[PDB]
Amino acid sequence: IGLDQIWDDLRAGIQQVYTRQSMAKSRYMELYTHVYNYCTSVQFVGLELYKRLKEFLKNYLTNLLKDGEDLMDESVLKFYTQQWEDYRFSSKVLNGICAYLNRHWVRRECDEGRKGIYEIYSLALVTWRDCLFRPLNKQVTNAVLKLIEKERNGETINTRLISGVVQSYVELGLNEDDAPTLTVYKESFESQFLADTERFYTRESTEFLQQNPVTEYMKKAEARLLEEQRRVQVYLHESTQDELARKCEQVLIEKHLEIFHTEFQNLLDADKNEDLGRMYNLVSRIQDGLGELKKLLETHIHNQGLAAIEKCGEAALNDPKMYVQTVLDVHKKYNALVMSAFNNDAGFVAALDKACGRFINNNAVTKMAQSSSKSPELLARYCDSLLKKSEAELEDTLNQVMVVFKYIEDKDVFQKFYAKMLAKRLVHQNSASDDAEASMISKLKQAC
Amino acid sequence: PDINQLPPSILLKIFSNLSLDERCLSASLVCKYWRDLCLDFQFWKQLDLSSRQQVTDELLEKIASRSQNIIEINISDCRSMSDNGVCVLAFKCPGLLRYTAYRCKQLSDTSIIAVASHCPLLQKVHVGNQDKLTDEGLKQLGSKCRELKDIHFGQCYKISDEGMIVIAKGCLKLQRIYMQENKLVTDQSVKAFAEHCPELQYVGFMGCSVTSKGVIHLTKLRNLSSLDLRHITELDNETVMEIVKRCKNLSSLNLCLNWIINDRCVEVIAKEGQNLKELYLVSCKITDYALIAIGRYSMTIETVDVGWCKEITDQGATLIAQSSKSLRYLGLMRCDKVNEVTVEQLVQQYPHITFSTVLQDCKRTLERAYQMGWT
Amino acid sequence: PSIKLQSSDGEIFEVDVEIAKQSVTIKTMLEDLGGDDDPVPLPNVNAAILKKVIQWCTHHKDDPPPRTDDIPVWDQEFLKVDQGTLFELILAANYLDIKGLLDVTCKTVANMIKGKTPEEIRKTFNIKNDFTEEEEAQVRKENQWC
Amino acid sequence: HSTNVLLSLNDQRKKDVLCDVTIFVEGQRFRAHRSVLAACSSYFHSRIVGQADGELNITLPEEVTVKGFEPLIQFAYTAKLILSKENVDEVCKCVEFLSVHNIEESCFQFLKF
Repeated sequence: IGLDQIWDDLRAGIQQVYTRQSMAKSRYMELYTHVYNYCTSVQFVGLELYKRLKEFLKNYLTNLLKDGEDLMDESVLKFYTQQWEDYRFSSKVLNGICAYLNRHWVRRECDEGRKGIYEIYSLALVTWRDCLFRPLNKQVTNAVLKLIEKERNGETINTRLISGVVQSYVELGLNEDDAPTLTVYKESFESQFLADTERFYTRESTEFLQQNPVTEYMKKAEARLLEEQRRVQVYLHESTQDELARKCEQVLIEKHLEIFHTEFQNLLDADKNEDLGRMYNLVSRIQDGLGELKKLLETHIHNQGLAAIEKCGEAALNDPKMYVQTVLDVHKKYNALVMSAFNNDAGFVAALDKACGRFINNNAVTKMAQSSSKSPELLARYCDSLLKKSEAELEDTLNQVMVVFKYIEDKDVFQKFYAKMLAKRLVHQNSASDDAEASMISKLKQAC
Repeated sequence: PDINQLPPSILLKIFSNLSLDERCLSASLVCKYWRDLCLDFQFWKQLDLSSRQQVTDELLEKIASRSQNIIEINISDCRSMSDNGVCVLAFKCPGLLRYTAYRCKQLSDTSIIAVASHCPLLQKVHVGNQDKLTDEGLKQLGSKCRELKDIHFGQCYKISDEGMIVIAKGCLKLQRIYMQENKLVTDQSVKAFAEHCPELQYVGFMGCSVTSKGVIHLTKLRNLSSLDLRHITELDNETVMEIVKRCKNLSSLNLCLNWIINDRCVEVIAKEGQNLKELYLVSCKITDYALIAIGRYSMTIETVDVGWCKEITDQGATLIAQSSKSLRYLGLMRCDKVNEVTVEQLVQQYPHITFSTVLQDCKRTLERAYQMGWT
Repeated sequence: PSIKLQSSDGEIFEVDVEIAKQSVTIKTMLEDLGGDDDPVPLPNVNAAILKKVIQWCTHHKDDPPPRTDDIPVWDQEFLKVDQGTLFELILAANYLDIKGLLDVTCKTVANMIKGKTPEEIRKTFNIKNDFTEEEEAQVRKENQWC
Repeated sequence: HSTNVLLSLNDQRKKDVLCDVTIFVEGQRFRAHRSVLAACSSYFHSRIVGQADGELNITLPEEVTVKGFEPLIQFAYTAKLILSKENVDEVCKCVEFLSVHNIEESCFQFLKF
């Protein structure tokens, strides 16, 4: 067989798999036969072949770094990506040419008690951290960041280069010793990509929200948040969507949540509704602070409740219908607002019923008459004036009576007055569609 | 023609097809090359010296000195060694993974103590009828080896919840737990083995002192595969519903010797059971309708072993066979009101189903087709 | 799909791709290497053993891959040859990385070893007794526990 | 019928051949088949049907004695049990512990003293 005559034709096809030159199938078998013959002979000459292959791989990359260690951005990125697919695929013919040096000697060399003996492909990947870990580690990461920093205007970011860079960084995870592999991706690219993202978005938020109103920033923030999700899924590795998104909200809207409540009140004074929906959508992504712009609405609805009843005038004391209609419209407008804008959220509806019960009971008229029981009396007079001799409307109208009935908080006056007028109605037979009264009793039974 | 011209790997593969007796008494007496080939390290580290009563004297030190890095041992049914034949082996073998010492009553706590203190990486401890083992040796097992993936503490009437809690505190990577009829183990251990072990697949508490109050604390394990709740103190009935319904990964259900279990449980199990593959019903009060539910309202099933049930009559076994889309075992096993005439034609009509019946002794009295020589 | 191989002496055979893919070496070559089909030479296999392995993998084209005495009848009849042919088959299976052939051949050799005294093994495999009497006594005393 | 068949298993057991299950009674090992003990008592069936392998081991508790478990296995094969004025209390204890339906306690305690 021999041991040294082979290492003059071997290291002529080992140098031919590299510098890809379209090998035939009669030369692959010759190299495999050389490796097999060396491996089976009588004691496989120790570990000579492994050491020679290690030295060849270490010398091949040392001379390869001489041309490319002085390349700047967009040129070192085109030198890494091209001379990484030429090395990953080339060190796979070498992983099945030296297949006999992987089945018997490597599985038996290791697994007895030994470290530092890897398979040929894993050895080549380990040795590739003799070119990445000198420049490259930070000569192309800076180039990738500079290319990414074309979110401003620059299109055609050349997705292929960055994709190849991240694929190489992910594949280079620690295969040494032991037996995902995101141990280099995080410490070499992701740690200095987020810190660049905050730097970029702490300089655009403080520069856009100084010449444009808060509304335009609200629309730009949604677009930027959506854009920093399609930038992922193209240079992805996954494992970064649930981390970049979190550190893209704390800089856009978690620290600008000072002039948002002021703008919230300004839009609440007006009739802007899609703007409030965008505000709620942006704030809802951030916990611990959705509830601050929930008391402002609760106060605004209460003020609007006390505003229409003061604009009601002096007739509200003797006009139950108008008094009920005022609070009904006030409830309807903001109930529609809550259902449409704030996604029918339980907290916002709850804020709606904690202010409706505070301008129905102790608002004006109930102060003019020096009694908070003037509201149940007016509702009792209204339901009588509607359900009295004078059909679909006489159902939704009683439902609109029911919705304001829930906020009275004192029913003794209502029951007393309603019975007082119902007795007079029934005795004199001043009732129309007695089934309406039956439905009224059923509705009250369903309620308290 | 020379067998010695072959590569050493080829000869090692050939020798791996011979057992230990023919490898230490025949191959080692041919030539020095074969002796040196049979003394390799791959032929060791899988000792498996069980049932060697008058063999393993104070000799394991000789086997451990000349052959290190043993990754699996089997000293079951042993009767010769003292404690200081294991306590020294762990001192010389830092790579045990599959220690197994079933039914070796001559050992004590100190063996487990030494194994835990000298084997930082261990994945399997199976000790059986070894009454002498206390919680004092288990505390050091659950506090020094956080790598056990499978345990077996069957028939040791000295293990209480005190050491079980210590074991459950660590050993987060536990997959299988088996526990035979040993007292002093209550719901306090089951309530802690579901909160500190979310990778459990096999659970067995046969003959234990557990109650449905702790058994109901099992729906929190989403990776449950098999259950062995046989002959427990109390199970109630809704716990079965809320265990089978939530853990949609159960393949075996060995609820056995539980008197209060009724037919509705079997019916709802058939309705809900998607991944169920092994139902074990013995002596339960189910009356000729559980089989119908199993065969009609269940899609995945292969074995049913209704046996020693005081109410199991014909037209139930004959109906599940025609109703079930899949059935490979319908063991009867002392169901007294099943006519042997019924399953003689029922067996031949449905060859794909095999039945276990007291009259099915001819299946055993067919292994004579290999030896015969009796009559 | 068709692949042409060549024996060491100079005989050329044409086989289907799936038949040759049962050899891990040829499969790895065809996968991780990439026109004008030309004879692929096998310098370590001659004509007769190449024919034997071609037939063996021709039969075992439908076996589903998931100490044994199964050793089906076809394999036993196929292996009714002399010691030299058997060893050459073993070496060819090792060279071309065929697991099934290697397993069957090793089992056959082990069965030829099983159930014999050391002297009978020596006659069967032509091994010279290089054990001295004292060394043999020591060896048989060291394994008295078996 | 059922006879002339279990006798083959009895002959197999008596010569210590083709035995699948080993039972440990206070250390001593008794060889037995699978179907015979399964049909004998439900206690054996519960522990036998669970596993499926060539070799099985069942260890009875301490209270079962050799002088009590020496019968109830001949009774499992030949369907006959030996009754002397001695060896009665341990046999009854084993019968009630293993819960063998074939022989009850009301049919055992009658006049054996």
